Amino acid sequence: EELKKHEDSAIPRRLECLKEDVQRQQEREKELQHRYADLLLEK
Amino acid sequence: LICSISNEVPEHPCVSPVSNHVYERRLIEKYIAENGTDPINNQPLSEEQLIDIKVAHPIRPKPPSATSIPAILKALQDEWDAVMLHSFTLRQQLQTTRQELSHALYQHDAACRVIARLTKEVTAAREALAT
Amino acid sequence: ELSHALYQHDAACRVIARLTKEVTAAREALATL
Amino acid sequence: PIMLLSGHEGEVYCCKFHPNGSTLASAGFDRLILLWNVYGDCDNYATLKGHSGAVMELHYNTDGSMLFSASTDKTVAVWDSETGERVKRLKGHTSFVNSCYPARRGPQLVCTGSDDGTVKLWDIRKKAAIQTFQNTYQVLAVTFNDTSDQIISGGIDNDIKVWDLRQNKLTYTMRGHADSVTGLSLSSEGSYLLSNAMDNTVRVWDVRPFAPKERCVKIFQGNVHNFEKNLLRCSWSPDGSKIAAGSADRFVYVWDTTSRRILYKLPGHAGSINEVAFHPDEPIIISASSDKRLYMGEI
Amino acid sequence: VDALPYFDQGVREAAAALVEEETRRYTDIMRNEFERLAARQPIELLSMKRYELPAPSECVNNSMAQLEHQAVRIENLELMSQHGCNAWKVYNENLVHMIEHAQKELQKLRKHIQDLNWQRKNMQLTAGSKLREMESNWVSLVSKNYEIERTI
Repeated sequence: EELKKHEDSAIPRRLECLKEDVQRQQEREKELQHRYADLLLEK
Repeated sequence: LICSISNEVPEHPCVSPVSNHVYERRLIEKYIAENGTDPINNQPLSEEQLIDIKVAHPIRPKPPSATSIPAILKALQDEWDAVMLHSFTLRQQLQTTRQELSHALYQHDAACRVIARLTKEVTAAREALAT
Repeated sequence: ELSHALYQHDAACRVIARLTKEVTAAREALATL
Repeated sequence: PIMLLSGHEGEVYCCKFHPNGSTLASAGFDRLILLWNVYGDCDNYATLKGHSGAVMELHYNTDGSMLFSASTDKTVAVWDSETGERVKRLKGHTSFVNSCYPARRGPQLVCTGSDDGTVKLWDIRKKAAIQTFQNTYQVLAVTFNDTSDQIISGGIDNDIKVWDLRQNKLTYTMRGHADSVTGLSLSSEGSYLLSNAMDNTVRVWDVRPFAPKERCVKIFQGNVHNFEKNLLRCSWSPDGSKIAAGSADRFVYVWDTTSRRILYKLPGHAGSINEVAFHPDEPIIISASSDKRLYMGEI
Repeated sequence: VDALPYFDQGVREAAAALVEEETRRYTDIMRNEFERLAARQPIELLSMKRYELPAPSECVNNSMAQLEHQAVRIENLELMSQHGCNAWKVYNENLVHMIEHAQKELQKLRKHIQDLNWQRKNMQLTAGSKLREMESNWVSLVSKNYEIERTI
């Protein structure tokens, strides 16, 4: 009964951390492309 | 079928109307005079509030070797031995539960500090890979 | 209280086992890079 | 409930759900665009009038204020979803407009393809084509990436083509269809593009700055094309977990985007199915077909 | 706080040492007096060891005690034998009604205990997938960010 109540709250916090951790990783992916895209502009 | 105070099999069970639980009349009557409330739920309860219940009565077969002699000597001796050595051993069990409580909460808080210390460690190690 | 603690203690103990191995993975990764 | 909608006198080719999930838009061979209440009693209100050709494709802008309509009369109309008044006519292509897409996010843009083999980029404020990509084979389906930098075009050459707005070059070619591509669509993430083709293959392709280089990410099966040679369109679920594509065998096919198992094969239609759409919030499917009826399946 | 039990199939001795290192860093009357003394000392108070032994030729009283209790005994065995085994087997039936009630509660607890664990299982499998989704995406960036820089 107790294990259910303390666990159920910990998972949102586990996920929400990884969710924000994923958001930052997407930004580095989102910019690194643009520098590659700008290789074609100089050509 | 049992009483919810002593752990008896009651001879005159009576039920309280605030919390449905059967007690033996003598033991519930004593609690109300000590402090007028229901022992389990801590709700307001009086002697008139109780309701006596009826059942087909309880029967104990008095042993074949039953006389005034063993009942005075051997049986009554064993009853006050069994009361004495149990509650003393039960007081020993309550003392260790409080000691083993302290080892639980300390080891728990010790783990909390490890997690807090490792929460700063991990995400900054992941951040360094991002950088 | 004893039971809920001991369960939650060894439960919280598994947080460390997981955390330690990830922390460790971050080291050789960054080190070798 | 299922809910059955009726009213279109001719084949329905396309249907969409309003971005806010309050209304549906549908159109086909009749030349009328009907609006419907998603809830209540599923009532029909405004009829958009003014297309002389048949409506080949509807889209909403991301705001749900503008509804775009490619017609066989070579005109792409822009419609006001609120009043039902026509806004603009993109007169430009020399032949039938087969399909159109409106760029989400960025300043208003529209892409079209037609039987003249060209793909055109429109700024709704100019009343003139901005760029033209002469292909060589008739173009059937076209969509923008989320960055509004690239144009993705599907034709009858079995090869999905990607165009760069700045370089104006054939950037990418995708091989993997054995026959004509009839319907394209981007994932809500920008991550994946969904294609239907005569070869009866549904293929997902992943478009990324960094690409594996042979992006046949997944293949699904079940979806049949036949002698009607109807254009077939496919849609992504709001969350990218489900894939629906219409078929000519009277069944709506819905697959699991990962395991590729058929989640649903749904009947009720008498003829070929032309488009399947997902409600943007709730697991509701609008299936449009040539039997002139729509269903509102709930999952 | 979060540690998935059902999902984590793959350290206790290791984590115990790290938890150990953080621990290296950090109402009755007279009745109760004689009862606790009897239990502590481990000695029961002696009863009347007199009635049983006695001796022929103070003992005139001890003799007369044995008679009255023996007559009470023989009357106390008469009222038992009159009913006999009927009074015993009537109480034996009561003990079977008392027993079965306990094992019904053993089942009710068994069901709700497995029912709580059953709900937890689904939660573990829900998130463990979501964590798997996150890690795959994590590894994709990790190499994607590299392959972007290698080409630049």
